[PDB]
Amino acid sequence: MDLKTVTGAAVELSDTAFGREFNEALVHQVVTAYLAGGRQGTRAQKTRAEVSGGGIKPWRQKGTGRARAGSIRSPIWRGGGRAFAAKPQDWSQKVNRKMYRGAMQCILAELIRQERLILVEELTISAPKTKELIAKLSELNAPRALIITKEVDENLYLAARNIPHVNVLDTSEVDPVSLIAFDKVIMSVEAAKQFEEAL
Amino acid sequence: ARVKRGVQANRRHKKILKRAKGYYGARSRVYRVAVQAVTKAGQYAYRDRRNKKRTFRRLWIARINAGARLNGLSYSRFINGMKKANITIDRRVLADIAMHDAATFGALVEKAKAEL
Amino acid sequence: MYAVIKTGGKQHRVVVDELLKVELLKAEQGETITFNDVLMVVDGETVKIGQPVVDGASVEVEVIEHGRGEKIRIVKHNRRKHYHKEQGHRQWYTLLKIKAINA
Amino acid sequence: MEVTAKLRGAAISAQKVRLVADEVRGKSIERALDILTYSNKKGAVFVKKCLNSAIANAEHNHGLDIDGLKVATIYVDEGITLKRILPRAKGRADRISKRTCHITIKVGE
Amino acid sequence: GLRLNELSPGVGAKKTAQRRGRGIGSGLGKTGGRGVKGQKSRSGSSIR
RNA sequence: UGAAAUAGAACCUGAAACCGUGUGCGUACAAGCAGUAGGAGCCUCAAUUUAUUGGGGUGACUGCGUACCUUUUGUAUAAU
Repeated sequence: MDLKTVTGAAVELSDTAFGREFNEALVHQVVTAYLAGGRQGTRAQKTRAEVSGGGIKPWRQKGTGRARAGSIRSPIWRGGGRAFAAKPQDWSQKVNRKMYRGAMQCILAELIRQERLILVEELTISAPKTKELIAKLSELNAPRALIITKEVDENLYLAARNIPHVNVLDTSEVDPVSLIAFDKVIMSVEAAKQFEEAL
Repeated sequence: ARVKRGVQANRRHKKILKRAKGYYGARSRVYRVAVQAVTKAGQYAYRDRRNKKRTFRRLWIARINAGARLNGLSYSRFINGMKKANITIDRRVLADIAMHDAATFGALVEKAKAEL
Repeated sequence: MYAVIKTGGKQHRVVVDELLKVELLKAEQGETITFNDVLMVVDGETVKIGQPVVDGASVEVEVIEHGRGEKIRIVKHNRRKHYHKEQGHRQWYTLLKIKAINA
Repeated sequence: MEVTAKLRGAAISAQKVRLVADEVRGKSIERALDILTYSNKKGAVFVKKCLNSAIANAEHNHGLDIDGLKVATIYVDEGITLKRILPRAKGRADRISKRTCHITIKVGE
Repeated sequence: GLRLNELSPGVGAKKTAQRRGRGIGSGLGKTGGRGVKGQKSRSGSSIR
């Protein structure tokens, strides 16, 4: 509802997007589906057909006193194919549109509840300097945080591009994992309004 | 995510062989023979855990039978005498009295002998 | 100078300051338990046999500690029947110290 | 102390040298050498060679009186095996193991 | 959410899959619930 | 020489099968899935005022006891 930015100005955010509830089962599924979408799933193994050679019967079925065999590339043999060899596969799941929206509402609401959201009027850097933003985070009491602004600056990107546990994102490229991984979130008032409308 | 089972198999097989120490020949050396020796030992132990209670009562009764017959009657008449005198002493304690304190067992037989 | 007492479904021949372990009892460490239903008291030569209890005579013991016994492995196997079950067991016990045998 | 000599790689089976080793084990420096020099076994030339090297090691490296020495420990181990093929009748082949042995001798007061 | 550690599926949501032929204690050892020798116990069996 | 040389070139680590050497105990009048439940003796460590317990090794003697898997109505099976 009514939050206070760093300077002290009064900003009011909708409860439907910033004070909803914590649905852990809902948040877990959306977060874990995002992590499964990070996989590229590129691998394979050879089956019986795929391994080199092994087309002829190694010996006759009866008489030799050995276990019957049909190929030297059997999955029982050393160097043989893999029974159930792996192939490339897709790991991306479907999260329902309302499920993704609801999870982001739950995460942002929970971020406020544990005093991890920081509202600022604006966060701009005069020069593309890492030291300038490192100093601005210190006075903001967030040495490692996730900065969310509208129209991420072309020199604010360079300032944060070297700081270890610090990332600057557009509001339209914020993911559920980023809101949870980082210790704090510095959202501008303008960017908080975007989440108010988009959630 | 290939899983190599060598480490877990080694300590799994070692656990069975450690339990087979003192066995003769292959029963304490090779896992294939030791695993079914350890299982068979556990089966004997489970059955011998019932038979122990069964075997010590035979020992107590025989010791009591010797003690009662030394001075007076037999075991069959001794147990009847103790039952009629409302004496609850177990056969374990009786066999210990008979084998370790003959004066008390002599006095104990008399109480059973006067009751029949 | 010995008595026969009942504890935990079993019977025990006890003497003074003897460490005797019995089945688990609901008593604290150092608590004193008195057994006033002794089955037989033999003080040197005099024999007092209870029918089924010796009147007046009693034994006071103190609960030294409570603990588990040695671990028993319980193995069940049915040959040619695809059946095998194992479990462990540790029996609970109390350590008693016989203080005195009141006549 | 104990002065050790090793004869890793003796081209002979260990079973054939364990018989020779069992008669010099514990004997004095002198009795053991007479046993080895009048043995008919091939393993005795290998044991005597390793025993003599152990004596020189005690006399040279350790500065020890060889007159009071004794064969304190001796054991024959199995070495690396050379694997050969032996043709048999009807076109069958077996594996031949050409076993080698390691001879370790320790002399001491 | 709090953290990537304390994110739990909300008990009842997930169930462990069944693996056939992994020993006596698992309840599916040596046959996978297939029974004994028969057409429906074979590798390519179907109900048709 | 090297930190390391049972890191010495068959060289990192060095498991098991398998084969030796040493020590302790048992074993040459006794019949069998070789264990198990008892159990004397001996040997060895730690306490303890000094053989009294506790831990470890061995196992004389007694009772009971015909491997496992598979397949079967049914297997110690001389069925796989």
